[PDB]
Amino acid sequence: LTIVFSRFKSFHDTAKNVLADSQLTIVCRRYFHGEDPHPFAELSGELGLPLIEG
Amino acid sequence: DDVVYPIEVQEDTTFDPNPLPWPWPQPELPVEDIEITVPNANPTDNIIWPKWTLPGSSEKPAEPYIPGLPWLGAPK
Repeated sequence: LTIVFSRFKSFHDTAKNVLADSQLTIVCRRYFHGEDPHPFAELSGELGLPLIEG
Repeated sequence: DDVVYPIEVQEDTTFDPNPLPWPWPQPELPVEDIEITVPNANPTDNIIWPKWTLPGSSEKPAEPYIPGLPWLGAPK
């Protein structure tokens, strides 16, 4: 649990101390059609069906 | 050529996983001790790093595997 605050800071300057105190990594990936799976796809439960169909 | 010595299991040490806490309390499992004597472990002028080939379990795992999910079946 933490406080995130800004009055027109950059998002980098906003996250910087929170990420360092919490020991967290911000990660980004570009979704490339054809080669990547959909970014929000995941499986669930006993039989391992997709969590959201379609 | 690299020298190979066979090491043979002779007692059945199979046990039921299901009564056990996780991870298994190895001080109270059934155990066989195997001794092998090598007459000349290293004839050479150089250090030798030994290699071992070890047999895994002959009994089928407790749960099937689903690609894309962690396999929770290890304890049983």
